[PDB]
Amino acid sequence: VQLQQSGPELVKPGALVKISCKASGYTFTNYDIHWVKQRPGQGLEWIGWIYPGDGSTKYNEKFKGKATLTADKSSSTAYMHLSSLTSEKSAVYFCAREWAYWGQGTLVT
Amino acid sequence: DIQMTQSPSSLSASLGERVSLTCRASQDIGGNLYWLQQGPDGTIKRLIYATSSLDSGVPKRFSGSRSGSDYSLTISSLESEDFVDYYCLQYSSSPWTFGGGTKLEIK
Amino acid sequence: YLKIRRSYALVSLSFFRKLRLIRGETLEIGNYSFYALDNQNLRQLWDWSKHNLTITQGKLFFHYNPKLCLSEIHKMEEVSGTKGRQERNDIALKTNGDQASCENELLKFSYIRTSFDKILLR
Repeated sequence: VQLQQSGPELVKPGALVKISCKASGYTFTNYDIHWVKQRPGQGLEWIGWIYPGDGSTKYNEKFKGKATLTADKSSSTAYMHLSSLTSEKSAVYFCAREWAYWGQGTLVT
Repeated sequence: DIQMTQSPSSLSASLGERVSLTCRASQDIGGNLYWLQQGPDGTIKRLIYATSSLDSGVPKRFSGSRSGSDYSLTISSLESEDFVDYYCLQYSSSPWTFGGGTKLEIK
Repeated sequence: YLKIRRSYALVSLSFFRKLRLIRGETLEIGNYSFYALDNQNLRQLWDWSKHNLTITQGKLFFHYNPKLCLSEIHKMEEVSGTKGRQERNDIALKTNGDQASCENELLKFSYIRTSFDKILLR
């Protein structure tokens, strides 16, 4: 089982960036993909989830307008777009298949 | 939101020592707690599910326990690879929340 | 006396919600005041955490209750006063609970997810 994420992701302020998470070694459609943010030198925040089967999502109120979650069942790859980026500095984002298995992380600068 | 209070935020210990980290739940979370380990490369791995159940492949020196609203992770005999970061996470209620983390450092 | 026999349909005797006393002023041949025979789905007598039942006189009989654990029967003896200092109760060791594994192990939930209309569990 592998959640293989994207990035380095260098982006200009006011732009949007789309980070991927290609799943393998299991049936994509049967599990949830959860996304978590880590602001360096600090803890982990839960962003929200997606159910690839339905396309149903739930977000953390904090991240509601910021993050947008998407899955492409044809490629078994999940995405997260961040929007209107400003003085966020850098943060590392992780997707995880219902917490037992996590992806390696993607740094957005 | 359930607040998970992780203590100590940092701990110095030596090889072969037994250590415990704690997460106190602001509301009852039953047995719904995970213990996560983060490597210096950033890789996150789950060590314990449902408070006390060890994941496949995890060395038996790792154990999870509960007493009142205190959920503990215990490493019975520290190895050099264990001096990393640890995080608890509650999945008992809708906003999933994490402890603040514990960095385990060599004495 | 109270006799439950060939009651294939019953899983519990809890429907006798208010039953607190069996006097045993009359008994089934063999001096039984409570008799349970060949009840293929019986898994519960009463919930002995809540229910109290007293049996003044007579013995217990349990045979061919495959889904009924001996712990439930032993709890009943305790509750009812069919006390082990006194005389016997023809209780089979081999034909009560033989088709039941009683509670034994614990499965724990590794994952829980709510939606307004759905619940996903592991």
